[PDB]
Amino acid sequence: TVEAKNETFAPQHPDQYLSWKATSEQSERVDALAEDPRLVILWAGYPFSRDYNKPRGHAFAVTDVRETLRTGAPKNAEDGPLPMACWSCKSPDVARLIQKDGEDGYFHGKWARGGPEIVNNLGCADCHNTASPEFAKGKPELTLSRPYAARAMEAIGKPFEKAGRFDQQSMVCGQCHVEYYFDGKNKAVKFPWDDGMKVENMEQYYDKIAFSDWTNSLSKTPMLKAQHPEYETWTAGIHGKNNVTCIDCHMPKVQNAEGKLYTDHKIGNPFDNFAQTCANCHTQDKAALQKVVAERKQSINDLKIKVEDQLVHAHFEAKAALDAGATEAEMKPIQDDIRHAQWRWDLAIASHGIHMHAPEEGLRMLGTAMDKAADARTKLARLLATKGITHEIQIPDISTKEKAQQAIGLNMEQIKAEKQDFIKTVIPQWEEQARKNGLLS
Amino acid sequence: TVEAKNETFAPQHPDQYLSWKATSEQSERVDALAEDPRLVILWAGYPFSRDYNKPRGHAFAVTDVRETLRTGAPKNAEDGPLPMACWSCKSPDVARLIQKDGEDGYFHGKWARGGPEIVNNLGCADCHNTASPEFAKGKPELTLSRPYAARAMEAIGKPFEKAGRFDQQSMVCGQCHVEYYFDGKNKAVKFPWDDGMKVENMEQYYDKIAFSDWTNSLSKTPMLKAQHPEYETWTAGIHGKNNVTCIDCHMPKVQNAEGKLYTDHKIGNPFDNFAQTCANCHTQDKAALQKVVAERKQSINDLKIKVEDQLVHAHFEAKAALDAGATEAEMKPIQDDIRHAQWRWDLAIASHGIHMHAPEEGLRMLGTAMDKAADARTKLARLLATKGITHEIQIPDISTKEKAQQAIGLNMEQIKAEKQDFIKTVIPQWEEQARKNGLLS
Ligand code: HEC
Ligand code: HEC
Ligand code: HEC
Ligand code: HEC
Ligand code: HEC
Ligand code: HEC
Ligand code: HEC
Ligand code: HEC
Ligand code: HEC
Ligand code: HEC
Ligand SMILES: [Ca+2]
Ligand SMILES: [Ca+2]
Ligand SMILES: [Eu+2]
Ligand SMILES: [Eu+2]
Ligand SMILES: [Eu+2]
Ligand SMILES: [Eu+2]
Repeated sequence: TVEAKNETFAPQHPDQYLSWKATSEQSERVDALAEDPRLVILWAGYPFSRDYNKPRGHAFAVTDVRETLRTGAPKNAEDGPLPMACWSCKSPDVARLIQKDGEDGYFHGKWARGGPEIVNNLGCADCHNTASPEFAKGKPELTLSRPYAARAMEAIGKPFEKAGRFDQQSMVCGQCHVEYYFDGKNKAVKFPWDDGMKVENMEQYYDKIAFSDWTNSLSKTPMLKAQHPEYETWTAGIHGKNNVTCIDCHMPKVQNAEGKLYTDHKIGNPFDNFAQTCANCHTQDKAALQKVVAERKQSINDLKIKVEDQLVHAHFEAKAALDAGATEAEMKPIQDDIRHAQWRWDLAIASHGIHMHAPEEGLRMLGTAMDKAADARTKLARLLATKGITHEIQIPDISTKEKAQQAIGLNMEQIKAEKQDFIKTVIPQWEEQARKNGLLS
Repeated sequence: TVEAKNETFAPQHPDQYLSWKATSEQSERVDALAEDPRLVILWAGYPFSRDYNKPRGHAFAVTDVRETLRTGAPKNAEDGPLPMACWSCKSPDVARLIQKDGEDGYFHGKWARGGPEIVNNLGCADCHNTASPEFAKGKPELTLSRPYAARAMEAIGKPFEKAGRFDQQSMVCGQCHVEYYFDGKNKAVKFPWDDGMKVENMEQYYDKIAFSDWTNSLSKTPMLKAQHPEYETWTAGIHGKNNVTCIDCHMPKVQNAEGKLYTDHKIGNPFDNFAQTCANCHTQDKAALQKVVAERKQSINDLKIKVEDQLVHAHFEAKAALDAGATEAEMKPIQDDIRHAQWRWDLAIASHGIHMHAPEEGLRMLGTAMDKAADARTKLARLLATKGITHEIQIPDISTKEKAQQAIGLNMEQIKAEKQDFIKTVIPQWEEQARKNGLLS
């Protein structure tokens, strides 16, 4: 009884439907690797070294997961680099399939397999029990449509159904806006929250089960990859501590033309509606609050770049150590420190809202990353010396995304042409198939 | 015109006099070197490595300066390690001498010279223009009694005489609760604020004038010492941004037994009268707000320790490089990085209020400290390698203050013995002379 076809709800709920549709205006797709080429080096050997953009409107989730280089150019339903779990946070079709096929059945297999199944935009059935008769009557009926997210909330001692209204509001965002990994043979989404949500809890969690996301191809370090941990870091910041929910800033209550209050579904930058967001709680003016936020943004940016630069040198120094014949046992304590430094850095800055949601926590994490990078490069200098190398390791030119991608052995020309071909030809086929099966309108 | 004998004011201003006197209740003198022996290593060759306690009541300023190991046991008025400037932030006799002898005449000579002249407790004339007829009438007539504090406020574009009431409130505290250095042959107190009050502004300021406070005796680094930068960090934090003044929290308006409002002069922990401090602006209860502050205290302490462990290794590694024949030119780039690393650290945590006044800026500075610490230690491992050393440098046992002070070659037993003799012998002579001269009731 999951209804992925969002337009079904438009006549009944035009205020929400129309503002939900309006994230298509948040259309700028900003190239983060271009802005920061050092990312290409840290993520060397991982699909993030190919294509990483800043988040844009919910309306683009499906297009973005289709179009990113990270998903590649699969040639059949069992091909392509990535698994079914990549659709999970993109489309209400995920809730449809989890319902139709069960959770294990949904996760089974490759991302390509879901192409003709997962076609509706991130929407109503992701956050709402749209089956409930109270929903047509205009009550939200908030629900967790994703059982892995429900299990995670229970893991942190906050089961959804026993939570109050205000906790639930943030929990629906917390279905997607979290750090996750792929667990088990089927690569199911799991939130690493069993020992809590602090960078130190997750770090020890991942070490205890010996998990790695990929091996950095320069340093050979078994690495952990952080993703957008908004729920975890918001929980850590002063706003979250005061139960200022994601919704208080992100989905303000606004009035339609006839003066009726509804929830603004145009999920974006809270500053775009300051009067209905921050102004509900703060007497300071818009420019004053923007300036403070911009300053924490810059403070974080400056320290993040320092840590990234240490991390670039460390990877290249570990590369030189390997090139000078370092063995696995020689490298292991170095790679442990790289893994930890980089885990701490990535969780600190993988949420683009960290300077707003929990700037102290972001800054703290970057300091603890820095501590491990120092340990890595110090160990590395001693290892290099034992191989008879006592000079500074030179780094190749990485002044642009293109040079850094080339520096790590990526043929971007081919990766892009194959991708371009996949987008022009396969997508239109997936949409046609979806329509013929009445999955798409 | 300065009246340094505070009790002169007890009849006219009893509510303020009696609460001012009550800082004598705040009497615990907590040994900060015992709590953190790494400080002895960082400060090796400087008096802070001998004796450093946490702040206590204003009532003890004079006592503490007399009794600390840092001022030693001068045998006469031309003796002892420190200058007149050490009196400057302890007593209203400072304001008396500056008026009497001029600011140059006050600064000339040794701390010992001022013993029999600087005898009254930190008090009314330090913050108030008590010579004004308006003062007898109960008006505050706040003033800057310290000309070097007045130049600093003008240097940051905030001349006191033009500042509104509420800016002036924190400026009185900013006569003392700042980072400073000793300038010129006479060792005059100066706030290094010409280029701004940010750690980066001050670092570049001290480098441009080629200033150091001392040479670390292990690494031979020309160091910068930070002191309690409350004014600077308060300005950088969210309260200062909102002109929540030092007074809003530390000197709240309270009622006497007859219901007359007055400024509470018992300057201490704002949480002791939570109902008239935080509760004036916040709805959260005391335990919740104490919990947040304690959490930031812990965050910063955790990171602070990591930085200090890296610095401890850096100084001993530098020691090892020197002992292996490193030249001045070889040491120079490493000492720059230790000097900068340690400056950023010390400025981050030399104010014991940092986790309250500006925890994000504290955490930010510690991360920039760690960036340089990583440079210093990577450099050192390479340089040590050129001397044929490729093993990690072992550190002596510094698990207690006493062990750390032994390791840096302090004869604590003789230092303490000489100091205790001085306290019991010279202080009463000073008091007797002051009384005889009408300076001390
Ligand atoms: C697809 C276009 C839809 C439609 C038809 C609706 N929504 Fe949402 N919604 C979400 C949240 C967090 C709230 C507020 C919850 C609360 O106040 O406790 C709402 C609110 C609603 C309502 C209730 C009426 C109102 O405006 O308050 C209705 C009828 C409604 N919405 C319809 C969360 C989400 C999403 C999270 C990412 C998604 C996507 C949607 N909603 C999508 C839709
Ligand atoms: C809209 C995007 C904003 C912005 C820019 C800010 N807020 Fe809030 N805020 C709220 C509460 C309860 C606090 C704790 C202080 C208190 O007890 O009053 C804050 C704190 C802040 C800060 C300072 C904290 C920091 O991160 O350093 C800043 C810069 C800030 N806020 C900006 C409460 C609310 C709301 C209540 C429902 C809402 C809405 C907002 N804030 C929105 C915003
Ligand atoms: C000349 C080098 C000295 C010496 C020997 C001392 N002072 Fe100060 N002092 C100032 C402030 C604001 C405090 C409280 C805040 C804090 O310590 O973080 C102190 C405290 C002390 C103490 C007690 C604590 C300790 O270190 O054990 C002692 C013994 C002490 N001082 C000695 C302010 C200032 C200044 C304001 C510009 C100046 C100058 C000095 N102090 C100088 C010295
Ligand atoms: C999975 C079904 C999601 C849920 C539930 C929520 N969000 Fe989301 N969000 C998701 C994705 C995959 C993206 C990126 C989309 C793209 O193609 O780039 C986003 C994006 C945002 C943004 C950025 C918007 C922009 O930059 O223009 C914001 C501020 C945001 N999301 C907030 C947000 C809130 C508050 C949520 C709970 C009401 C929420 N999201 C839920 C995936 C999912
Ligand atoms: C939730 C549990 C997710 C899983 C599993 C995956 N993604 Fe996602 N994605 C999620 C959110 C909340 C956001 C927006 C916030 C942000 O910081 O990015 C995104 C965004 C994307 C994007 C657009 C931004 C970009 O990186 O270019 C893409 C292309 C993307 N996601 C792809 C993608 C892939 C390939 C996944 C499987 C590894 C995947 N996502 C999983 C939430 C979640
Ligand atoms: C105000 C108290 C907020 C709360 C609570 C939440 N968010 Fe937020 N977020 C807020 C602002 C003002 C900004 C913009 C920062 C800026 O420099 O303008 C953001 C940013 C995000 C982002 C990054 C989006 C992007 O860069 O594309 C995301 C994904 C986001 N916010 C999501 C989010 C979630 C899921 C929240 C609850 C866990 C949440 N925010 C709370 C303001 C506030
Ligand atoms: C700085 C550490 C101070 C010292 C030492 C003393 N006073 Fe004070 N006083 C100070 C401030 C910052 C204020 C508040 C000014 C404002 O704008 O509100 C005051 C206030 C007074 C007043 C005014 C009446 C009142 O608000 O209580 C008086 C008469 C006064 N103070 C007297 C006084 C006496 C007698 C002192 C020594 C025993 C003394 N003050 C010390 C700052 C400081
Ligand atoms: C020099 C004349 C000062 C002025 C003016 C102010 N403060 Fe101060 N303070 C000063 C010293 C030398 C000390 C340490 C005293 C000691 O012997 O340890 C302090 C201490 C404080 C404290 C700590 C109190 C305690 O720990 O019990 C606080 C909270 C404090 N000072 C705050 C403060 C405020 C708000 C001021 C302006 C009203 C102020 N101080 C002025 C030196 C001087
Ligand atoms: C509340 C918004 C404050 C303002 C503004 C200022 N101070 Fe403060 N300070 C505050 C608290 C609650 C505390 C104690 C923190 C804790 O862990 O309980 C402090 C601490 C200090 C200290 C350290 C005192 C000590 O450890 O002995 C000092 C010296 C101090 N505060 C001084 C000070 C100055 C000079 C300020 C204006 C520049 C200032 N504070 C503002 C609360 C608040
Ligand atoms: C007004 C004269 C205040 C007094 C007294 C105290 N606080 Fe405050 N606080 C005030 C403002 C205007 C703000 C900015 C947020 C806002 O409401 O606009 C704050 C902020 C805080 C915070 C959050 C920021 C942070 O430091 O992480 C905390 C934790 C806080 N305040 C605590 C606190 C305590 C413990 C106080 C007494 C010692 C206190 N505040 C006094 C205004 C004022
Ligand atoms: Ca992850
Ligand atoms: Ca100094
Ligand atoms: Eu965006
Ligand atoms: Eu104290
Ligand atoms: Eu408030
Ligand atoms: Eu804050």
